[PDB]
Amino acid sequence: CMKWDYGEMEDFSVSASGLFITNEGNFQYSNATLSYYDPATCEVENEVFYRANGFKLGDVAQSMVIRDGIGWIVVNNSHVIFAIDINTFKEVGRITGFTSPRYIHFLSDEKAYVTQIWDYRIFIINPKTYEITGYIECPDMDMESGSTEQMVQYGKYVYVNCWSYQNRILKIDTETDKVVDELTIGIQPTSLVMDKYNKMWTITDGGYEGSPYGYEAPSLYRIDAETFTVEKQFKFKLGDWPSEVQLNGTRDTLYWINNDIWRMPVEADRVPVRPFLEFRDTKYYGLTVNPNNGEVYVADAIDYQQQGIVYRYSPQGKLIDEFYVGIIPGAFCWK
Amino acid sequence: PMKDIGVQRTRFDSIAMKENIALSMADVLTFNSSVFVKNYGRATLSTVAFRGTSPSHTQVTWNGMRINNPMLGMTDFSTIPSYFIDDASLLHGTSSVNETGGGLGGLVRLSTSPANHEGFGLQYVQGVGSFSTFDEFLRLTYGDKHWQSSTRVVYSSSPNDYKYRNRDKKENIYDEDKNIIGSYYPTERNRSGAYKDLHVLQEIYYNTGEGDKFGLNAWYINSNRELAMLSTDYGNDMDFENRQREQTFRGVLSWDRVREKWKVGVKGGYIHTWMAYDYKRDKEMASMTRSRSKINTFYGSADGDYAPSEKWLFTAGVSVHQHLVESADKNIISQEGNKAVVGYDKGRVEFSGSVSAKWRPVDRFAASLVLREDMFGTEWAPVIPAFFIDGVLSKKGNIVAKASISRNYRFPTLNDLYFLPGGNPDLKSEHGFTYDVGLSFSVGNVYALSGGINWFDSHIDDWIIWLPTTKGFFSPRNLKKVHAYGAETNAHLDIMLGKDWKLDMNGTFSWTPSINESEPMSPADQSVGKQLPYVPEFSATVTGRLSWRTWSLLYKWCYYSQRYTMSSNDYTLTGYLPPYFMNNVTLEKQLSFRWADLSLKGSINNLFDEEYLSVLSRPMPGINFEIFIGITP
Repeated sequence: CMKWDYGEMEDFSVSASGLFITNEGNFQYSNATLSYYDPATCEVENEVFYRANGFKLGDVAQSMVIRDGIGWIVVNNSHVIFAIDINTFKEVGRITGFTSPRYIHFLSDEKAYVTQIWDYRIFIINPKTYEITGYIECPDMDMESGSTEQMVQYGKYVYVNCWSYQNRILKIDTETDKVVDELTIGIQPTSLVMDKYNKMWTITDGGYEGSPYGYEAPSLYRIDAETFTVEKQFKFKLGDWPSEVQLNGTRDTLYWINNDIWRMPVEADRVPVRPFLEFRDTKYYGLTVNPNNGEVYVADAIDYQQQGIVYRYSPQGKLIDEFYVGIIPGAFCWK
Repeated sequence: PMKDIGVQRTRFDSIAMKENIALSMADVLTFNSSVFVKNYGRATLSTVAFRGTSPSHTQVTWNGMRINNPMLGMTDFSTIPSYFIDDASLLHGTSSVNETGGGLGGLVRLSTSPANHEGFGLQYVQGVGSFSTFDEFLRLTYGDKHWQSSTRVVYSSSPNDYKYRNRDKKENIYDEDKNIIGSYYPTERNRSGAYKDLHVLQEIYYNTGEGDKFGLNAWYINSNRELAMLSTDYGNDMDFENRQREQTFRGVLSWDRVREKWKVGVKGGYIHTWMAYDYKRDKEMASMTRSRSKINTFYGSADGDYAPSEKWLFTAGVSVHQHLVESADKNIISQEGNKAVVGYDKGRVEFSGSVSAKWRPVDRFAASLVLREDMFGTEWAPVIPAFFIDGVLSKKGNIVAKASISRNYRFPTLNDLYFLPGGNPDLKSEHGFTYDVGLSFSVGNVYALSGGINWFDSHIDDWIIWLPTTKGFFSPRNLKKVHAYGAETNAHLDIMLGKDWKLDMNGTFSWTPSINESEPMSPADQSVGKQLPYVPEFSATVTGRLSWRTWSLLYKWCYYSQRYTMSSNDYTLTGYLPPYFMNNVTLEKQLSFRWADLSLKGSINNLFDEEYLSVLSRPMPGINFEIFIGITP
């Protein structure tokens, strides 16, 4: 007198501008979900992947990028990346075989990179054929502590930050698919972005206390893309746990979460004394900026055990809306 | 009827713990008691949780030893076979203290005893079935008027590729240029679920004419279990590799001098666990996460009960464990090009000393006070007291009421503090204020029946709970303050409705809420006054059986209410766990020979072929069977 449930195959055509929210869920709980928020109606729909496909998304969705009307969702602990239609949410394809996929960066319609953690290789795939095509061997990296995270492209080169137990940025030549250069910076850079001045901002987390690798004050770095040299370093206070640095549509104001939500012009010579949003007893975990109107969405995971909520604030800091999403939102994707 | 003054403990029947050879040990608790057991597979991570209580407050005792390895304060119950236990009580709540402290939920009190069989009684049981599952057990015993010995050994192996219609993940039918055509729920096999387990226990015992008993038992286990790919794991089983080895030993020596009023005993033991975890992939293999962590522990214990006549009884006891850990989780390349490790290595003493006074003025009224002092590491825990009362309401039907109040403390574990990838070594001890009250009932030899109920209520102060950070790893924090009351009921009857028509029955039912009562964490905290996740509101379990001469049959059933996979307890399509109704049944026929006793039995699990879920994302097998053949003296 008990059963399992399958089905609930819903179908719906959704708006043009929207915001996707990936929900990590709990490790080995396969409760990761995808949410979709409509800024024009202030209505959010949760678990859209399961409702549209009839089966669970997987276990640890990490991030999402959209290329040509198709959204690629990386599911870290499911060894797969799902390609879905950005309008119906129905699965259009998938690529399995990944060690622990992190982020995906497209080079062309037939070539894309997928960074990984717990691997010294960056998986190369062919989005058009939905299969794994190659590997990028990272120097001075083993499987036990290998780590590649975000990627940004600069001409024929691609820069990638090495986060977990690493302290470098790699320079990859996309014409040969091999690592051709590296740069050592603070310990564990968490993210990598490119601004309108061909500058690269990255923020390190300073490791952790008692680490055999290192423990330091995390920092924000400005590195010239052309010369691949560090030009600016803004150190914060030891003990801080900032998030990955992110930029807005015009790429001239960088935002991040430290203990508050900060914002800074990329040309400034010091970190501002005033924050964008004063702390308000909310567990800031995720952050993003609307590339078209500048509205800032802050994702608070709450206790990491129940559905999280996202606050939508205007560029001036006016509360515009708030809505419950999934469990532990940590990444966003604008449509 | 003393030392159980106001004490609530569940005693297990002789054949309740020797029903089937493998049967784990969680499968005995989960069908003759009414506590919660987080469990998915056979060779699974079966954890026991008491009334609204975390498993971290359910600590166990084997022959007086603490088996919960202090690297993480609990005991895995799939690592204990049903046939490797002779005596097993289960002290509930506030009654756990007068044997050892630190048990906020309560204690499982285990001990092996000499079977007291004279001669050579080799006993072999062999069992097959289900998904290529094979189990073997053998016991060689030696009996003597003064010496005694017994050697037991269990080996069980299975691939666990059970067929499941996977309603959790779909598979596609493609065409030219990888345009998706079809999608179906596959009928897959449990990937990387195999297991190979071996146990061996050697015990000897000494007895002289006057009351001087000696005893010694050593226990080796070698476990090699494959971590099942979770249901949404889109990875090849032959590509990936997820292995858990655990080689551990537990040994105990005992000396007991008992005479009339005064009974005294001392014990000394040692455990040593070595846990190896491996997670690898193919490029010709290579390790993704490869770790080895070993802890060894020395024991010292002394208990004594001086009971001057009746109406006064006094117990005293001491248990000191010195632990010695060696953790090592990853090998990293340090900045200097060298090779370094992230594991820590620590160790601390764990002393608990207790004194109790049982006083019964008359047969009706009786009370008792137990008082414990605990000291783990370098810190003296504040006195952990408890007080029991029992009373004979009416001699007709023995209706007896008991009640007891206490204040327990639990120290954080060595992973709770010194975990180097994690952190926060300044954690506060968990505080629990608890108090119970209940009643019991019995009526009698050509017929018999008994039962009782109780009442649970506990406030837990700042208690440990691990939280993710923005850095990708967990750290603990004493944030929540839970409020877990409840109630438990039991009833066992047996009326011989004929010359030989024995009908043995018992059943239990528990209402166990564990509502959160902490600081609302965020302005959107929906879990402020909701029950904690994975804590079933209602639980129940009935086991009944009957005998017709050499033929016997028992049926077991249990129900757990909806297990909330979310702290807020709201409904969610992706994370819904339905109520859990497991039904299983076993039957045996034996037939005695000259100097031997042959038996054949068959057991089923998951009758009705219900396709269900007990832990989120972890599949469960269909209907399964095992058939056993046994020779006994």
